Amino acid sequence: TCRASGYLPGRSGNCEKSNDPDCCEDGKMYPQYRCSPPVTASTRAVLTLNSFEKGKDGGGPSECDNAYHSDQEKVVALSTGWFSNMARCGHRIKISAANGNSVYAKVVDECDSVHGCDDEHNFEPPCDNNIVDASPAVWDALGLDQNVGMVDITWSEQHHHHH
Amino acid sequence: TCRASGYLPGRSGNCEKSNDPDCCEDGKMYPQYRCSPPVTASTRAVLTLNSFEKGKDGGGPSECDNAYHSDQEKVVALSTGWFSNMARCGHRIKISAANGNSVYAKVVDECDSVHGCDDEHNFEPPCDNNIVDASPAVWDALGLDQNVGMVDITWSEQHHHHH
Amino acid sequence: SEAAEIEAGDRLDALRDQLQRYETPIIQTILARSALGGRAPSEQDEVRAALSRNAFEPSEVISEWLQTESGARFRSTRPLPPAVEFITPVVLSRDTVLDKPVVGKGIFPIGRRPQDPTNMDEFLDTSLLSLNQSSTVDLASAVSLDVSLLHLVSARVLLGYPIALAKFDWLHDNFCHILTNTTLSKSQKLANIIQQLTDHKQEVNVLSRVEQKSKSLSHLFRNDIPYPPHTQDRILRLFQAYLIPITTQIEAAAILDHANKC
Amino acid sequence: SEAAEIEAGDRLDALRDQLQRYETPIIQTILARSALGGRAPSEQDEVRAALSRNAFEPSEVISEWLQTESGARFRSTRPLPPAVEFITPVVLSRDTVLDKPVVGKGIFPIGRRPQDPTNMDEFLDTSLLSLNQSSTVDLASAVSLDVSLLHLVSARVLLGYPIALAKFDWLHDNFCHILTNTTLSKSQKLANIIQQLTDHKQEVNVLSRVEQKSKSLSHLFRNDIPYPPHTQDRILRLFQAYLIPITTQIEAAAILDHANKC
Repeated sequence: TCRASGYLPGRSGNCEKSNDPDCCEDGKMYPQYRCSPPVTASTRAVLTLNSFEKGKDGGGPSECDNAYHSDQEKVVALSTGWFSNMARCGHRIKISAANGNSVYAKVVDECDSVHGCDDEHNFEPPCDNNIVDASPAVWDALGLDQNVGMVDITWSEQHHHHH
Repeated sequence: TCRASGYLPGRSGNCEKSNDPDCCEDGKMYPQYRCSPPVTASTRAVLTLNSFEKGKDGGGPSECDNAYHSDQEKVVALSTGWFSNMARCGHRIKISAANGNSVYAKVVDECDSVHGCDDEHNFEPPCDNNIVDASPAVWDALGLDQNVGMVDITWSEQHHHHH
Repeated sequence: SEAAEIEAGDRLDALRDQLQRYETPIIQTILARSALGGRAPSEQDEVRAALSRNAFEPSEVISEWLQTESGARFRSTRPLPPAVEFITPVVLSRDTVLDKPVVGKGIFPIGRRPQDPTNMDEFLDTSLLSLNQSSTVDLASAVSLDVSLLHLVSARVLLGYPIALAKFDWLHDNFCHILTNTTLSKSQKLANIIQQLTDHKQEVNVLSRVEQKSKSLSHLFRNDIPYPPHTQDRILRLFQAYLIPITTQIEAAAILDHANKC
Repeated sequence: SEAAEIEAGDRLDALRDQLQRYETPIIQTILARSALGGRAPSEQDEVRAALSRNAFEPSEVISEWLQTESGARFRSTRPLPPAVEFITPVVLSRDTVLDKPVVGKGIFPIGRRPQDPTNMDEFLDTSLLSLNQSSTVDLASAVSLDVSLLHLVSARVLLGYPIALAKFDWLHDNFCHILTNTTLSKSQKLANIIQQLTDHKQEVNVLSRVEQKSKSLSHLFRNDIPYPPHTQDRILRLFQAYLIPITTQIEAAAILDHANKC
């Protein structure tokens, strides 16, 4: 099976709890995953919302191409396992939602499921494994509300046929 | 009255004669003036054309303020005597042309009538004394043809402002 | 004992701030030397003479670590400062793309190619040799900047050892689960601990700021003489091929030296 | 006369490009030192120690001229490099605007105010002292940048001596109608060749670029911690109040030394 590679003592640091519900609880053990669930014909995952633009705190560009990406561009980041070591960078994947819709998006970043609760992350926990972290364009193309903010999805990397 | 402060051995350097007939002709003595003709109620001068914008050359900005000035701003440079160790920097002068028109312009630079014939001055001679070097907005406001390179004018610092 | 784990996390973040402030001084000192002009006659000899005549010894803790077995791997021949001679293994190929996105592999691969110099001393030496020999460059200024760079790069990578123990203090459960398991070699543990020290997402985070810095800070102002060919490439090459890997190598060695703490 | 005057001018152009070459290195290492962190305990004392342990003597020509006692005014008490102790007279008032256009006076007035340190050594010392005492700054890196800055600013101003001699050969007749006139005192003619030597339009040209460099090259990148307060103004201050006037003061002294050529 796949199981955690380690555990992480939580720290809150200077994190603003009154505006961040998800900061590290300070002393709580957070699991670490260099792994991800198996990749199959239609891999199950949790779709998440994020922007890959600049223009706030001072986070950096995406891991695969050293660049920022418009909210209007359909880009995703994968859990460390699925991300393997950039083996899927620039790859396009198909994402399918429960409402019956699909979309392609380009892998450009990693959703770090190992590191967290230090200053470089905003004292926030590691990403889960099994996460697909997507721009607002992916949500619009799927026709999802983006106020549910996590939805169950499937994703593939298999090719298609034309005529 | 006024005489030269010294003399300057000309040096062509890489002056590119075939496009600039004004190069120091190499072994000619060029007079130097820290002086200029007396300033009167209407001081006669030679109006010349220049751009104070940033372009092409590592020319550098103007002397009164550490700035470039767009060709639609009415600005002029004066030869060292009239420039008078920056005593007129920021001053506006009235320039009168023979066609009967007049304009106000800000003194903003110096027309160096001492230095020249070196790498920093494109191997061109010192400016004459008695020169008022003006942006294209001065020429337009006066209704003068810019292809007329130089015109006789008078200038004063009198007010003529009192209603 | 989890107050201590949180306490170490607080000093890891302070140690991380100290490490990041070495970036700009290193990039500035490289650009100062390369803007100065060509290389002075026998200034490679003069730099060693200056190091010999002004031998700054390290902090005692680092001194004590530089004479045990695991730490003496970063001991350098006198008068060179520590770690400037440590050779990283060749880990990527001769035609590797170093600095632009490649579908399926990523960006900013860390390590040495066959054709890059062996250690930071060799690397900074070939850059100096790449310059014209000049009769006009001031020897005192040239030598001193070369000296100042050598102390900067060694001080930078040596902060890996305080960083390592700070990480160990916070993440002791993770590292002790490797440091006690007897099944594996000494080297097999060493590889495991580096696998857990690896964080390529923030190496890309660091290297991209280093790239931006080496471009903005090498901007040509009015009437300036251009920098030598490829100084901007060599700046990032210094971080990407030596500073980053040697630092995690130092901080891997530091963790194995502390296996009795479990 | 004709060919020698042309060839001197050709050498003056080469010498002024060497002079301009020192701008970026000086600005670079100031920023490298100020980004590094606070001052180390007894940093000034270890900087004289390093200077004495590595005494770089200059060009024989210059050293020949430094015990010229015409040129010995620019000789420093060992172990400090030449000209870093020479004091220019206070020429500006307490409240003089330094870097902004003033109607009727201009911009970038050159020279010292009452409250400006007397010489470059005091000035660079005051900046170092303005920083906080720090436990974590690397002494070897700090001292070496400090040393490198001292040799850079001294090498910069003493290029005024070759520049003066190049100016003399080309502008022979201008200077000797001053140097032969027996009406005037030596200090009265010294003042006149200084007006003959100074070119404030090119001073504004130079200080403009220095100001741009001090701003562009002190730009804060992602998550950089800011420079110490007033680092930009002190960089400009160094050029506008020390480097420009001391250089042309060296130029003036070299011209006086050569009244035997008229």
